[PDB]
Amino acid sequence: VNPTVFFDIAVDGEPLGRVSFELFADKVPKTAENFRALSTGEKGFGYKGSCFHRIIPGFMCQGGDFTRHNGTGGKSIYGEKFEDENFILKHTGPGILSMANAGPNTNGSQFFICTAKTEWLDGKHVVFGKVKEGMNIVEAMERFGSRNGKTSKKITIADCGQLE
Amino acid sequence: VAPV
Repeated sequence: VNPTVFFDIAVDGEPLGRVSFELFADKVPKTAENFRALSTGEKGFGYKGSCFHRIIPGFMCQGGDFTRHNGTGGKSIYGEKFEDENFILKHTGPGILSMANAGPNTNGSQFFICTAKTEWLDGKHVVFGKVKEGMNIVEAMERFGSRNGKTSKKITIADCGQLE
Repeated sequence: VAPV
């Protein structure tokens, strides 16, 4: 029942690999649906062609700013911002897919893939998914990161959509 | 860091 979405990652335009995610629509349906629809481009806007603006090795890979490409933008399928649905799920370790935000109830399109346990983010960021396949590709993307988050090479979602 |  839980949807599966895919991202085809590219490094400086060169294909790297595919990361697939299980979206926890059972536990966080509204947040899951946002990511799913943004990955399909159903609503006319979404992640295709977007980049990962901030990659910090040993922490996380952040993306989803399809409007300004630098962390200052992004929009939800429900308007500019939506509420924190719930905090049932926690940042248990690598692979966790959670929503970025600028404070309470400020979810848009920006998300992050955890490359380590981020328990300080529990209760502040909504966890809605996890990497099902291609954690190896996330690890490969992480090596283009830096301590300040700046990427050594452009990491982009060349293609994205829904599997099955 | 995880903000916007």
